[PDB]
Amino acid sequence: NMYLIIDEADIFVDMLEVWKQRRFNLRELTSAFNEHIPRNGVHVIDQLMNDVTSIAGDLHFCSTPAAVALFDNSFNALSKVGREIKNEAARKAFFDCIYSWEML
Amino acid sequence: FGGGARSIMFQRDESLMEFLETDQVDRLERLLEEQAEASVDISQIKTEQDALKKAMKAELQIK
Amino acid sequence: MRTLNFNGKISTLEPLTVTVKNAVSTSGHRLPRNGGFNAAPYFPGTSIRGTLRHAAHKVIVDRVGLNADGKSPFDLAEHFMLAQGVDINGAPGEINAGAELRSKNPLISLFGRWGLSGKVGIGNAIPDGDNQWGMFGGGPIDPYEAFITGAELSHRMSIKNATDEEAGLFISALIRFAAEPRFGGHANHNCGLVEAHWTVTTWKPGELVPVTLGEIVITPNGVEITGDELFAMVKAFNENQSFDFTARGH
Amino acid sequence: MRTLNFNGKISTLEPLTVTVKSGHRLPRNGGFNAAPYFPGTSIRGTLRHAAHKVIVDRVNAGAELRSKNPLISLFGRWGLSGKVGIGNAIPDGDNQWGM
Amino acid sequence: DPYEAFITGAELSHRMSIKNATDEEAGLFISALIRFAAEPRFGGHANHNCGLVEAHWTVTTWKPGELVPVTLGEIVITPNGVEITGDELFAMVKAFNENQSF
Repeated sequence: NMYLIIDEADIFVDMLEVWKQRRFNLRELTSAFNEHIPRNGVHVIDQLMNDVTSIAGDLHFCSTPAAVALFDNSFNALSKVGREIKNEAARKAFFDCIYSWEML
Repeated sequence: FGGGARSIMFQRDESLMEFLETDQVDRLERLLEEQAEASVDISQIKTEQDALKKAMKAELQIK
Repeated sequence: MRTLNFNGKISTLEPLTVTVKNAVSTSGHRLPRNGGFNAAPYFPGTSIRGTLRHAAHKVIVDRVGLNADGKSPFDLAEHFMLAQGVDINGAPGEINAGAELRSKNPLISLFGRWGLSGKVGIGNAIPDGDNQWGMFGGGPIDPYEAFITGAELSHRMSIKNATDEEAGLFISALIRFAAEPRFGGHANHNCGLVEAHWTVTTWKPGELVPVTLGEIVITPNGVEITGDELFAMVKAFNENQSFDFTARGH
Repeated sequence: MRTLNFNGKISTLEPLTVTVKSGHRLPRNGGFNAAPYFPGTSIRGTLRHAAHKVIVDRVNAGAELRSKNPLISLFGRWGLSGKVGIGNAIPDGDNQWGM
Repeated sequence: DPYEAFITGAELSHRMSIKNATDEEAGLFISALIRFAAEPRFGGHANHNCGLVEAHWTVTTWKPGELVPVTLGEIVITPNGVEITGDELFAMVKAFNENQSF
């Protein structure tokens, strides 16, 4: 029916990057698996959550080499935690979630 | 392991009140009150320090 | 000059509990567990150490004597320094004065302070068997975890390089503590009164086997000190008149 | 100043039930298959009520209060420490407990 | 529903203590026990008649530093009455009763 006139299209395609964002909230994953919880691993999940707060600081997004390095290290230590979930179905769900995040 | 807390002996067991002199009792009361005041002051200043740490550079470290 | 090791057991006549901030959780007062959440509870050595340190301090002030007014000659600074090892009043010069300070103040040598290593080390008591711990304090009242009546708890201390007077002071502290042999908290509910015994064994370095100097048994019906060596230690501490507890440093 | 210990026995003339406040089972002395025990909380409450009845019939530096009020001296409030401590009553021999 | 309870005639070991007890407050404790002897009821189930029990209790003090305690006496609470022995305990009660310093 209608037309779309995007004024400031440079700002549009620049702001796509802010909207090209899917965030893996480690607190959300912590809360999600409260029954298949390898609680021994929780420290790691908190420790990484601390490091993010140290690196991310007050920013909603940061692409510094520190940020990508922490991304990789966090996901490797979460694959570490992956071999701690007891329920095999839950273990596979967690593994597939982290694998999807990795390919994304 | 370890843990626990050092505590004021004099508020745990009270037989020591019969050992201490009145001047020393006043000293103990002053100690307790002044440590409560120092505790609240240090709690406030450490909360401020923690908030500043959460805020985030060399100038910040100097501060 | 000897190294003394006390090895023995504590039969808790009443449940034994301790409220450690790290151990206690939102569930309630849980004993520290000696590992993960599913390890064996242990009674921390900190509680016994505080109790026996205060026993030592009380016997020290009692032997010092009480004036007609009923007060001890010591000041608040000396009391805090003896009991909690805190320099209330507030190094290379203390490098050699440490030995003399230990000589004139048996208690501060026995239980250390900031910078001065304590000769006595009081460890963690641990149950012998299993399922010797439960939940007590029913009432809305948060129940606390504790050991059970009759629970056999394996305890061990070690005084390193104890002179006759240091070990005499420690045995005197044990004697005094045997009056009200109570550990931990929840004095209300009488949780903490125990009945313990230790084998005192010394080990002259170089020897292949230690020699048992005797036995110290604490029961609600009395205290049995067997072995003349322990009595000699006690008599050495008691008869000594060369202690100056009005000392401090840093 | 004297520290007093009251050590002895309780003889039961009729079945003593407690924890009225899955099924109603007595407090267990550790685990689930050990002996049961009588809660000291109930005993201390009874002693508190008895002391209240007796006083009613008769009628850090803050320690003068315990010199002023023997009742709060013996048992004590949340702030002040209580002088008295009421252990539990443990069965001596086996059985002595039934459904 | 059915309950679990100690059978009649059961004997239970019990220990209490008063920390650094003074004459007056320990006299109050003895008076509380004496008054409890009139209605020696523990626990609940009062409608069920639970609580009726008797006890005998050696009271022993221990001056710190001595190797043994001294047996001040014993207190026996039974439905037949109250029985107390030892001059110390009677002196303590006689000290508590006329205490106008409360």
